[PDB]
Amino acid sequence: GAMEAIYAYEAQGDDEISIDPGDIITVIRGDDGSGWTYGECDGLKGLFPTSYCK
Repeated sequence: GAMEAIYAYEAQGDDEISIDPGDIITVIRGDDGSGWTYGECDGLKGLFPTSYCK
């Protein structure tokens, strides 16, 4: 499955990825209640905030 970024996020840690509006992000591990999804966009992989996407 995938998510589309609707807000920008700037990573704050080596395990996070920056996303920009319009990014299509493939979900690897969905949100487990933490507010973070683990996924990949054009091979960039890491955690990003679920609520910044749809």
